[PDB]
Amino acid sequence: MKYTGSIFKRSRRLGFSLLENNKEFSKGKKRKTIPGQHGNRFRSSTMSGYAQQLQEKQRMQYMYGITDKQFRRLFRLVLKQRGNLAVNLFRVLESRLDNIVYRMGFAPTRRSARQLVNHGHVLLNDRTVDTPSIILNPGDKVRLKAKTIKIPIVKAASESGVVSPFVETNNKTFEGTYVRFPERSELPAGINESYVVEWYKRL
Amino acid sequence: RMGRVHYPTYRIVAVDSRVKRDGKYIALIGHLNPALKENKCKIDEAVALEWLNKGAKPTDTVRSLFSQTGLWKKFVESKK
Amino acid sequence: NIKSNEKRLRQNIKRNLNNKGQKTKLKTNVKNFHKEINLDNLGNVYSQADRLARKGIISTNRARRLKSRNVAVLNKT
Amino acid sequence: TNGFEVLTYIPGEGHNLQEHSVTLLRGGRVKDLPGVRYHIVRGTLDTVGVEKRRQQRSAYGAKKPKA
Amino acid sequence: AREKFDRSKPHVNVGTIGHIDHGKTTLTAAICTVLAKEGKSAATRYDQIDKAPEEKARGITINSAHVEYSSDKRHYAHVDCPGHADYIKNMITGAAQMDGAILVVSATDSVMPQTREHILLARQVGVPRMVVFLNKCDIATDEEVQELVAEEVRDLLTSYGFDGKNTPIIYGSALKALEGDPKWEAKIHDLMNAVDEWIPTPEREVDKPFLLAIEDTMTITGRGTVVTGRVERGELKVGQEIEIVGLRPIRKAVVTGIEMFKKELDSAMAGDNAGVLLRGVDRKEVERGQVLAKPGSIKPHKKFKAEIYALKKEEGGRHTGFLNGYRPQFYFRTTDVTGSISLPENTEMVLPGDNTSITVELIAPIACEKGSKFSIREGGRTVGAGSVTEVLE
RNA sequence: UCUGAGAGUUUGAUCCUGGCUCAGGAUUAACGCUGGCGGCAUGCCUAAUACAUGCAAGUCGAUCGAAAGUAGUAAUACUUUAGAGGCGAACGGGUGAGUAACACGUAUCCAAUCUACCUUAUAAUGGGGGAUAACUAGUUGAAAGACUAGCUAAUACCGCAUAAGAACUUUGGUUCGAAUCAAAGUUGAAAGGACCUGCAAGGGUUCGUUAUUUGAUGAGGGUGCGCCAUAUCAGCUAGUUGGUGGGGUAACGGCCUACCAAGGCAAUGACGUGUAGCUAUGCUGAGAAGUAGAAUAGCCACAAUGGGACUGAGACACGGCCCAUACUCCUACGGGAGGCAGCAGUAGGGAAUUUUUCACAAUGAGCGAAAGCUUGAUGGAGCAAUGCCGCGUGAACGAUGAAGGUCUUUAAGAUUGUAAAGUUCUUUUAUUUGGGAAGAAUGACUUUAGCAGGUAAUGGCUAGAGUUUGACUGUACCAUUUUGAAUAAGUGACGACUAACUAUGUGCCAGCAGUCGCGGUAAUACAUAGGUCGCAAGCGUUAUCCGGAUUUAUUGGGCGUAAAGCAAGCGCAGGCGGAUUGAAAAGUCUGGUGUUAAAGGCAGCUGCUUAACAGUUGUAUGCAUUGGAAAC
RNA sequence: GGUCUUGUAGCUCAGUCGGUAGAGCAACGGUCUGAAGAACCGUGUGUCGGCAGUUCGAUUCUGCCCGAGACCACCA
Repeated sequence: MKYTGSIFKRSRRLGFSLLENNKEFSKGKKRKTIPGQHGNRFRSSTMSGYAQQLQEKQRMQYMYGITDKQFRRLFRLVLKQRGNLAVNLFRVLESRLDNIVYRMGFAPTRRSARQLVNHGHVLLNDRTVDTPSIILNPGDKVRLKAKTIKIPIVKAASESGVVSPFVETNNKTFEGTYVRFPERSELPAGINESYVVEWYKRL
Repeated sequence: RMGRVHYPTYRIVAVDSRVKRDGKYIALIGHLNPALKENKCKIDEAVALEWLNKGAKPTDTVRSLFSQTGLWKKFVESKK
Repeated sequence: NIKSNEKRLRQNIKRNLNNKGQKTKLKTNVKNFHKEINLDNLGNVYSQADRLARKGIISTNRARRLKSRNVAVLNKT
Repeated sequence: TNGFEVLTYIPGEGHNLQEHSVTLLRGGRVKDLPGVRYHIVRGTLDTVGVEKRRQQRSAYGAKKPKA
Repeated sequence: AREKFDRSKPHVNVGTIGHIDHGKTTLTAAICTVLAKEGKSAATRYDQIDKAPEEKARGITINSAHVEYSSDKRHYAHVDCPGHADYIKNMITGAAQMDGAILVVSATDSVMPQTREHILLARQVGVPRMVVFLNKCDIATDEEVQELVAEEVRDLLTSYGFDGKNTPIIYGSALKALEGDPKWEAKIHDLMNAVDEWIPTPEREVDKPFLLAIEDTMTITGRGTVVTGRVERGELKVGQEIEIVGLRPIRKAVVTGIEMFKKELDSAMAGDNAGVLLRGVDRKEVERGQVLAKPGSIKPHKKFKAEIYALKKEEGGRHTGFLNGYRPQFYFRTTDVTGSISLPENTEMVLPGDNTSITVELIAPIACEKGSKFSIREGGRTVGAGSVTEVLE
């Protein structure tokens, strides 16, 4: 599916981290082994390099719910300039609209932010937008569409959102603007950029 | 013109009679934005006088465009 | 079948008749000039050649060529 | 339709060919049988492949069962 | 614009069913010929009756012959039907989508079981109040025997449940009318006047999506497939996408031209005879017998269950029982579809004359409605005409 | 500132040489499950096989005569032009059968050519004649058609003088076959209409109309070069190469003719058998390069097959003409008609292709003093998941685990899985309520004020206003506006290559397979069930082009034993080759003008919600070219 | 669009006009080379499309029809 549905399932086998703490949800001791029947012995017996490159690519793919073709387009866009591939790839990674919407604390999950963007309740440059895959730069308006402030989700998000220093906004004013660029260690360091970047010799 | 469906762009040229439209052209003489409200007509103003003195057939919008640019104003004096 | 070119055919029938009638005048006149050499007959040849040269019948370059070679061969006298 | 007599192998459920019927073929070589490099396309013609088979349900052309 | 027309009077379908040499084709030609002399022209010559091989040298039609004409009361369309075996597959289609039953009898030959089969055909489709003519009386003179023959015809129709006394029987002969004798043309006019009454109007409905049973298809140079049938419920105008259901998987197609036997129409009332031109269809999938309709139509069915009132011995049928392996034929007015019969429990054998609702196992998925008129036939005759009551598959 | 990944495969196991298959990327792809949409492109490659019906090139009354009609009381404003005259139909449209070369792309030459329109300027637009259609009447013919006698004038035709400048000879001047002012002799022009000042006259303005002056457009020839493979095709070619006299093309020429001389090309691949429209470019890669010549564009080509010419300056002319062919038809059986490789549609072939759809509303063409139509060029709507790009099928919470499938088959256990129930939440598409922009503010035409020359106007520059110009048209987009988690996911694989394993059936049957091959009943590969993963409104297999294949090795291999040194030598051309002095000019570098089209790439912007894409700006690959730089 | 013929073992075929399941591949138990294959011996494997009537039961006589396999859609 375009939306994987369960996120917990993928984090079981791949050991993927979406939010502050997902390896142990205290959900009756969820296994780090593969779901189903064979979470018994296939832990580290048959590892080869191409394999780790592959599930690292998969984990990188499932942090944002991004499909392969649009990531290939994004890598094309990255190759459309020079410099270190890691910094440009990461930068275009956060620059996706729903990611900033999530990082502001206006939505507790990237999926809710993407749904809000698609449904048209998100505004850019004083005009509503409906694409959750926008590339952004300094000076980009974001409102809350006050009709969509009574939502039980956005209220709790505004009360207890995640603070981000690369884009600054006042939580109780619900008006934001993209400010600056992030730093590498700020992003989750568990992702190895080398494997994901150089598995993509396709385009 | 070789623009796009529902949003085309036209480049103006005073081509001869027998020559096919949107094919091989004698010269490139600017272009225009006939879809939005800015009146943007980027022109060179370096060979049009020479071609008019040398022979050039104006089309329908040429009248308005070179009246806006004032070229028809100087054309009557160039004739004398 | 087009209803716009049959009138052209009927026109060019008479046009071809007239063109033949004028071309044969040049033919007979150059026959006379080649048979008898003088200035008057060749002047008549030149007159007819220029008259049909102005008309869209024979290319004026051909008339000039023929008059040039006729005066060249006349230059013997 | 071109004049060239060629051998084909018969995958699918047994045989669905009836002594000068009409068929459509696909390419593909086999090691076991020399002199044949062709297969039949089960499903798109008089041959239709489905009974107790749902894996690889692209070849052996069949319909998706409905609950 | 091949033919522009908008009918100012209702359309009616008339047909004829007769045995060989009764004058059936003779009457078919003669009615239109005499109507080409007082009323509107028909241009019905002898060359516009039969076209198939071997049917021109015999005088009988293989498929229906189509003529159409106006009248002072009702606009008629005359369809000519075959009358002999080895072609019953086509006479069933010809006579099953009519709206009348004209019987041709002659004083030169006594009534034969083919007349009984004609009454049978009138019985299946359910056409009461027929019009019978003692046509072709221009043979060796008969003085009083003709009245006895007429009486025998009148009490002959009670074998199938049809009235005999109120039948407008008139003396006449069509061959002499075609020869050029106005005296028998007057007799044919009297036959037409009798025809004007007792004939049921074709079934008309204006709000159903669509339904039409295929009879044949015709190829037109540059246009394509012209379908033969009858728009009998609902309506169909140009520019409506149409589905195809029955005997084949559903297929979405587009209508382009609406013919009315070489005419052009905006909209045609239900029950009339016309034609429809299809877009990008194939004659291997578009075959005689299937159904075309509008999205949201009757669901296709392969198995179902229908009641039956088997015809009695007096009603033309047989009188011998049928086992459980019974696989007779079925006719939905168009095509011979074979099917198995399964018999209710607690009964081994049932004969025509006794009836229990039977489950039919059709060969192919046929789009059938609940209550559909379907004839159960085998052995070159009819044993019953039932109606669908339940669907299982 | 570019700048590449390997893996398996033989032998007991190895180190080799080496042969292949796989992991990608594109398309004009078919097949199964599928089916949500948007915007943008693509969609006869196969039979250059024939194809019904309607359109696809038509136009001018201010060109002429004349005829039909409207109406004005009979004179007649006015419409149609049924016809002769004006231009175009030669360009646009489509398709590659044929073509191995000046067919194509360029550097370049005409010292031998061309060109109506459109701009610089002179001279005239004067005076006569004749017929001539349509018409009317008549013959003939089945119809198509051919005619026989009167009719009128035409910007149609032919004379007359008009004639400086023009075309061709006589002298004085001139450039590597050439450039000019003279003096003469032969010669060659035609057409008026309209609008007005003005007693008409006399005069102007306009559309034209003729011969000279720069111009452009397009065509055409010798060019240098580059241009598919094949010597298991060795000689080829006689108007065919040379000499001259006549023509013939817009022009030099065996282009042709008449009379005389035997030449020319070819080993440094002619002649020939075959394939193929060439080029920009589509795609593989680091590149040298390979590959396909999609569509789109520049150029060549033929309109079922051949020919043969004519009007116009320009065709050997896609819906022009004369004829022979094959075929389909009419025929009263004498004779006639025909060409969808123009758009849609139909038959056949093939797996394989759009709707007999609509409008001149934007550009381009055809005409005019114009509305006006022709505009299947074009502009759009529909169909096609064919190929890209981009958004749905929900969101936050919720379980020591809801059943039921599976597995241990101890079940007092692991799974499915926070998947669900439940809470509201917002509807992108559904749903329905309103507005309908938008390309078209471009576009003619009608009036208000001066500037071109005479003012007396018409007329050309303008500025402003103006009614009117919409197929797409209820569009995409907005309105917290109506309801509603709703109106909507599969797919291939899971031994290894190659992230993805467990039970049951089946027993060298059924089958899989790209390779080791898997099955002699305990199958992680046959087939299911569960689980898993790769991808996704697209998914895997086949048809293909390259890559990895350094597997044609110049860039980047070898020839002792793996495939490979001719058994050697004498040895033409051909490639090389000791050192210097000086001039050098073919390479080598600096310089710009012509280009190298544009589009396509590469980068930067602009816009449709960003992206897809479109446009914009520059970006380069190759030959002239005039200076110079001096080692090789 | 109607024409002729066929439907018999798992396969190919036989063929009383109303009292026949006949042949060859295939399957089964084995002899046996070490085993496979071959051969040999054993002995069995058919509502003779799917229905309703004629009749004495009709596989075999008819009638519809299910399929299929060849032929023909000529006259604008």
